[PDB]
Amino acid sequence: DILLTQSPAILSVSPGERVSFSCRASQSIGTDIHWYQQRTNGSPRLLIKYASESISGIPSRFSGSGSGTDFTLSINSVESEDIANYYCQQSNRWPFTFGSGTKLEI
Amino acid sequence: DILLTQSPAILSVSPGERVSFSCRASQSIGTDIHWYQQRTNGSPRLLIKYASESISGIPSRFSGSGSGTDFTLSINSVESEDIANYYCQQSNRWPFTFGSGTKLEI
Amino acid sequence: ALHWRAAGAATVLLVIVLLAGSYLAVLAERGAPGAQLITYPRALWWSVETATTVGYGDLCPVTLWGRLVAVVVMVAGITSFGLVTAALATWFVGREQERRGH
Amino acid sequence: ALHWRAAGAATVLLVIVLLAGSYLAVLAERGAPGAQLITYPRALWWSVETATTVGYGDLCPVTLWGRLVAVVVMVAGITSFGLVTAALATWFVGREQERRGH
Amino acid sequence: QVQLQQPGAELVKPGASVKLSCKASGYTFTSDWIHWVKQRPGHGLEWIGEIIPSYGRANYNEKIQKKATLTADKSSSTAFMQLSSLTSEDSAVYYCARERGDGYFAVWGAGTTVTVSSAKTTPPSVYPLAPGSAAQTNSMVTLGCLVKGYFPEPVTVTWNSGSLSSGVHTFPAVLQSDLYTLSSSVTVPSSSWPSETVTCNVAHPASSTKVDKKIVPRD
Ligand SMILES: *SCC1=CC(C)(C)N(O)C1(C)C
Ligand SMILES: *SCC1=CC(C)(C)N(O)C1(C)C
Ligand SMILES: [K+]
Ligand SMILES: [K+]
Ligand SMILES: [K+]
Ligand SMILES: [K+]
Ligand SMILES: [K+]
Repeated sequence: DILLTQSPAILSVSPGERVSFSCRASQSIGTDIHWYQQRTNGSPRLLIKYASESISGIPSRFSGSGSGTDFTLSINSVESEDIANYYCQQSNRWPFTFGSGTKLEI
Repeated sequence: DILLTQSPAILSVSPGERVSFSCRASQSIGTDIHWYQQRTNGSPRLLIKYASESISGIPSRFSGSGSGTDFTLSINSVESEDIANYYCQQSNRWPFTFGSGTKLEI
Repeated sequence: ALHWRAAGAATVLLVIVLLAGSYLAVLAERGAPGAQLITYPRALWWSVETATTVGYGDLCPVTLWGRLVAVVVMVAGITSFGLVTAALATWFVGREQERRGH
Repeated sequence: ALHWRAAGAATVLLVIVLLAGSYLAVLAERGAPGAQLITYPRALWWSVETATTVGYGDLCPVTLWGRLVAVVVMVAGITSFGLVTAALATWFVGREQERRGH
Repeated sequence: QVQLQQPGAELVKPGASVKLSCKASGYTFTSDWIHWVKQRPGHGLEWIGEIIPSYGRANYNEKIQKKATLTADKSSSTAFMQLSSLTSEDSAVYYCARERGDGYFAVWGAGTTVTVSSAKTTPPSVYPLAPGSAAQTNSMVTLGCLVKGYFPEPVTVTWNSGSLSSGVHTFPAVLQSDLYTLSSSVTVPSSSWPSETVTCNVAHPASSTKVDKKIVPRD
């Protein structure tokens, strides 16, 4: 069963700077990776699907890229509203699995 | 020829606790892994077949999971009758091969 | 003309089988560790892959029921396309007779 | 009618070939290091895979006799399905004549 | 409109079993799957299983002990998760999500906080927090309200029924003898208080008790 590694587990960046979240799969899964955002007390919210596809209602600020085993979630110009936990999820093989998560820090 | 790695070779757990046995294959073999139990002086006895399928006449306590190269045999709530040697066996490619084994210890 | 109705009937039926095959494949494969035939869009591409007998190997069932579904797809596809070939023969044979008088 | 008996005869024969092919494949492949066609359930799925000519690539023989068995399966499958196509032509051609009087 | 609706909390005694629900609205296709995800405090997301309503089949996570049983009611568009013989390990927030058969969780529910304790449900007592008569002020004023003596979690503290979002802090509860305690704080311009009212609304699902309490200056 596919293991999604998210490291570093915490990321500290300064206001307006560009940040990148890493997600590596234990085997090649194409572009079947999805990203979720979860603020303190809230439920997860889809950010990017299929590694790089935009979702409506999400700041154009958020983007994603990658394929195979290495995936990236980038936030161009961070800002306080982005402080949260970020998870990747794969749907290449059953069962779907989640990454351990990466905390963003300003 | 497929090599099945079983580590740790010995596992010490306390009464009623959950234990997990690891079996890794040197290449992807789907779910073609089978588990055998062997008590002191007895002959091996099939526990789980195809990585996660139940066998009749075996405590519902025993379960298994995994696919590809990483496999697990779990015993929910161990108990003295489970003290033995555990082996994994693959049938993905010829010849069938066995793991070196893991001893359970209460 | 029968051979033409049959051809058409065979095409609507194949599309049904494909759609139902995409649905049934996912239902059968989900639950099986390591399975890849688990989202509808690709499953549908897989059924087309199978029915036309092209079989790339990027996707294929691994459960008993998945495979069983795969066999109905292959067979519907082979049969369907084989029926078009047969209807084209009846058209040619019919026209070749006209060109000879009969 | 011959074309219908033949079709049917061809279907019972193909099922025989598949079953015998699953058996013979395992007998041929076991003993060959790295071989994958070594348990009956999947071998049977492989024969269906081959006869319908879909050939996914998840399984295939690697021994001389395995391959030889694979060729009889392919050929029985191609021939069998080709015979159904041919019987559907005789049905269409026959019906298209009736519709023209003859 | 809220696509997935889930109860706020469930209290369960070790050994007993609870049945969580997830009511769906919005577009519903035969290709829909309802998922259940478990999250323990401070930890990550753990997939539990899926159910295909239009057919009724369910698959479960093979690595974790199977304490769930999924079912669905086609007519009322409701998915159910049956958890049995729960222990302290099973206390966590359970989310349900909807996937359109294309692999990603389009929408998630607010989640149901489950608590496996032998204790008893207890609604919270809400007390005001107005500055002291000797506390000077700038352009801003800080008020808040105390929620204590409740169990199990959680509690949702709002200010003026949501109309007042900015300036709010709701500190994480603290446990002390089968009873939690926490405080929320709000900050408005001093000139606006108390001319303009400011009230804290406290909801505590486990007891189905929501209460208000206006914040006025001391006599
Ligand atoms: S046929 C598609 C396929 C089967 C399996 C052997 C499980 N694979 O690894 C791929 C995805 C190639
Ligand atoms: S055709 C099936 C097959 C042959 C071989 C080259 C030995 N393989 O690695 C796979 C299993 C793909
Ligand atoms: K072909
Ligand atoms: K082919
Ligand atoms: K092929
Ligand atoms: K191929
Ligand atoms: K052909």
